[PDB]
Amino acid sequence: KKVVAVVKLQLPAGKATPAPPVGPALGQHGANIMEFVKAFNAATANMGDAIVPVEITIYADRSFTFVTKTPPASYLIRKAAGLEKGAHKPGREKVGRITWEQVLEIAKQKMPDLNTTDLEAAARMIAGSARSMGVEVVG
Amino acid sequence: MKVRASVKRICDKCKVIRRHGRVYVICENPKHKQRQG
Amino acid sequence: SRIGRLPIPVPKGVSVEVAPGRVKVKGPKGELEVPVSPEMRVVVEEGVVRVERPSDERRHKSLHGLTRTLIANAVKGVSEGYSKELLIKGIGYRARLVGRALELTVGFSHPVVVEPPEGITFEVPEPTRVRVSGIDKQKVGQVAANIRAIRKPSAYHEKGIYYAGEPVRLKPGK
Amino acid sequence: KRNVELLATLKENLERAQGSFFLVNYQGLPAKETHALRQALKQNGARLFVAKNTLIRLALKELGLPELDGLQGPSAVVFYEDPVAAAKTLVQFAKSNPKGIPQVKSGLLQGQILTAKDVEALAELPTMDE
Amino acid sequence: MLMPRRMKYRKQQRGRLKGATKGGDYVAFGDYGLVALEPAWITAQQIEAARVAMVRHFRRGGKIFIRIFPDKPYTKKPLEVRMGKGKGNVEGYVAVVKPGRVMFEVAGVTEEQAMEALRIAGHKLPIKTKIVRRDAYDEAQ
Amino acid sequence: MEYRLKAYYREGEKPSALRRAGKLPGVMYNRHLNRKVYVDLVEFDKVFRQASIHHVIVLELPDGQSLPTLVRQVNLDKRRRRPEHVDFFVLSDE
Amino acid sequence: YDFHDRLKSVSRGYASMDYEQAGYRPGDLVKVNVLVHGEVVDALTFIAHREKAYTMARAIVDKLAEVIPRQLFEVPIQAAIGGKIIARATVKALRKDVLAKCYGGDVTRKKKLLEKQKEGKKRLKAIGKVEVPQEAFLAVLS
RNA sequence: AAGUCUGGGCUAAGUGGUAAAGGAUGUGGCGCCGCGAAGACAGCCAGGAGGUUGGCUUAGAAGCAGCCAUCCUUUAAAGAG
Ligand SMILES: [Mg+2]
Ligand SMILES: [Mg+2]
Ligand SMILES: [Mg+2]
Ligand SMILES: [Mg+2]
Ligand SMILES: [Mg+2]
Ligand SMILES: [Mg+2]
Ligand SMILES: [Mg+2]
Ligand SMILES: [Mg+2]
Ligand SMILES: [Mg+2]
Ligand SMILES: [Mg+2]
Ligand SMILES: [Mg+2]
Ligand SMILES: [Mg+2]
Ligand SMILES: [Mg+2]
Ligand SMILES: [Mg+2]
Ligand SMILES: [Mg+2]
Ligand SMILES: [Zn+2]
Repeated sequence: KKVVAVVKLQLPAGKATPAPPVGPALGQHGANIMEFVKAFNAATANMGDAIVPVEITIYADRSFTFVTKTPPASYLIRKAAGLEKGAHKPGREKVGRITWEQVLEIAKQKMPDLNTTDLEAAARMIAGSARSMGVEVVG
Repeated sequence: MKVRASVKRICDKCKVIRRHGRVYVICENPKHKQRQG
Repeated sequence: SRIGRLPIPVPKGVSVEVAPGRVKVKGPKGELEVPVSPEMRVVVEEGVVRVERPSDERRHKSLHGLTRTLIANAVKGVSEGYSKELLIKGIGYRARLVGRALELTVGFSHPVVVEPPEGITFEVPEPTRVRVSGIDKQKVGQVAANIRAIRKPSAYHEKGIYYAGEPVRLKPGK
Repeated sequence: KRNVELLATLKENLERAQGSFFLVNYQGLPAKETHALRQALKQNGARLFVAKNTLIRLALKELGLPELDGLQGPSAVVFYEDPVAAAKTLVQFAKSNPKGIPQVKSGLLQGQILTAKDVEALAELPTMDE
Repeated sequence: MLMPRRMKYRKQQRGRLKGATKGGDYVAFGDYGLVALEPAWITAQQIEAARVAMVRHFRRGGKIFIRIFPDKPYTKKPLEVRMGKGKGNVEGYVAVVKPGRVMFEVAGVTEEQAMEALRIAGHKLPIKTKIVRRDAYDEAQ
Repeated sequence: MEYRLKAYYREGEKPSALRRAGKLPGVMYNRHLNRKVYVDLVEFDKVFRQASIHHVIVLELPDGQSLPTLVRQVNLDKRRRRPEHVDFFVLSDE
Repeated sequence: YDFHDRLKSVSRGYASMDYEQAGYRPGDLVKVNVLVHGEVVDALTFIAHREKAYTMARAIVDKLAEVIPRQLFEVPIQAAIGGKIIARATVKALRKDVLAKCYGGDVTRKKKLLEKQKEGKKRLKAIGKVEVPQEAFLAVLS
């Protein structure tokens, strides 16, 4: 019997077990804890892994309800050319490298999130996550 | 109160005023209250 | 920009009388006397009062807005009057009238009574709310502040005397 | 003086492409309720024309320097001008005037509208799609 | 801190401090400069403290031009010693600065960085100073 | 392209008197000409800070004449760091 | 010490606690040695976590400074994580005002007495075995 | 002893009538520049949102400990603050 809190947070598609913040915020709750695990780590597993939050609503008789999306543009770029950091010292650091259309696929998945249904404004989008880890756009 | 020869803004909410000849700082943070002296 | 050169709308009823060194501002709720710098010019006309400055150097611009605002404050005073409101917090603090004389029990070993000056008037509706209300704006402010000073708000607990509207801003203890 | 005549031409160009460009007061909504009217007037017409949102000072110079009747319905107050003839609207004003008259107290009220070339009216533009 | 690597003479007479500076009066290598408003023997320790202060301010980026050099040796008798028995020992070096002289210049640095580094650096010197920005007048010199 | 500037002939006037009245003493010259001259400082400083010594300044004389010039030399008051004197070099067709 | 008190105070009293032993475990721990005047005081050897030990050593070194018997020579107080000192304090240096009757004016006569004293402090510094009083141990170990 | 002389101006500190770095919308006077019928400046009234917790670091670091990068549609606008 907990109130009707509007559950905006920030969680990850995969990293999913009742260690904080799974507990503090979802204290005002009563839901099946290992469901953001279960359904979310499975049905949106085609892309890979990584971070996507989750929007639940609690109702007093212990009711859950949640929807989610896509691992972060900084993951969909870690499979790209083999990164698991950035390049520490970019702005000149050209570790991994991608083509103007090997960075046209990556918005096939995060397309429904911005406002750009144009994969040009959604290309330079995910290709902006490039620079803040240093992977280039060739010629 | 901070009584000094050089009184100045410490944070941007600080405000600099003149009071009885001496230069003053007043602010919503009492630590920043200064009069010249 | 510029307050002083704004003309003072003077309603029918209140009236402004220019004398040496001050202007008399009389109205529905009483009388107020406004000291005015001798080298300023107060012009009283058909339903409007205006103040004009001799020079537009800096001491004159400063006396300019001062005068016009002080007169407008007196127009509003003898017209609507002024009040401030005081909030009492704390698990035992109370106010009551016997006078009209404010009697405060705010945690001392004695209760402290405040005698109001001429005008002013005290109203204690609720026992945790006090009202200062006269036609003199600066001495409603003054006596309002006098009352709060008896027991300023606590840095650590919502305790003491508060301006209505005054934010409670606590800092942590242990 | 200076770099928003690059916006007088912008509100002269995308106004020289119409005849039924209406005006609303797009302000009081958040940013969730912002992309609401933004994508639902890009989905009740063509292209991507909900409102252009430009200065009532310069929107009055455009409707004045291109003759366009001078849509003197109400240029004061926040004014975003729903370019209804830069999309394909008609009864798409209802797509707006009801979706605004639902979420929040008086969502996206209107004030001026040019019917093809002649001036529409105030409440005679909310009923012009009812 | 700076001192000459070798000297023809160890001790030299005090001299006068008259006139505007003879040269070094225009920004010559950087974008901004700090110029002296009063004459003084600026000591090496002072120069070093001004340099470091601006360095610290440019922790990543920047060029610092030090355009005054302490070549004048500074003499002091030992303490508690009567007058006479010869000229004191060299205990340091100073640079003679007359008004108008450009003492430090910074480049490769935003305007705000430049006028803040020079402002601190002034606070380290015994003289009033003025911060200046490379002019057409420097270019003409 | 090139910049304008009003210049005026001076004679016996104290350079310092001129200078006291906001006017910068100068000399215009080339292989054919030498004239003592004075321009307004604030006027001049406006033009020089962009013309410098690379762009033709054209001097507007009170006899109507309009000479193309290059600033060949500016002498700085070391103490005040303001211009004291200006050489205007008159150009021709060689 | 410390915890229960702070459990109670940050929680206006409503926090409870219970525990049971639950074994042993590896810790990143350092041995901190305390030497006074170069000699290691075993009585004050302790052991802490490298995140904290400096702040621990930065503390004892200074409390020991305030209670050690001021000598005829300046006494160093130090803490070392094995062969490397990390925190230093110094006791005075009780001295004689050797210049007390020196209203001559001649600096050579002050130097003569000052040299001799400087030489003697060296000598008393080198062979000077300071012992920590049992009153100091109690003062540091409260 | 001799003008409370005349005309204009500055100063408000008893400065005058005992001093410096520095502080500073004291106040008078000359100039210049940026921005202001794309209405500026100050107040209030909207909004100030997305990729994205940017990458690393780290117990945690999500604009906002330290780090290097500082890049996009939505956009009237909205910094990897
Ligand atoms: Mg300071
Ligand atoms: Mg304030
Ligand atoms: Mg010296
Ligand atoms: Mg000397
Ligand atoms: Mg001598
Ligand atoms: Mg000497
Ligand atoms: Mg200095
Ligand atoms: Mg100038
Ligand atoms: Mg004696
Ligand atoms: Mg007499
Ligand atoms: Mg007289
Ligand atoms: Mg007069
Ligand atoms: Mg005096
Ligand atoms: Mg005095
Ligand atoms: Mg001043
Ligand atoms: Zn402050």
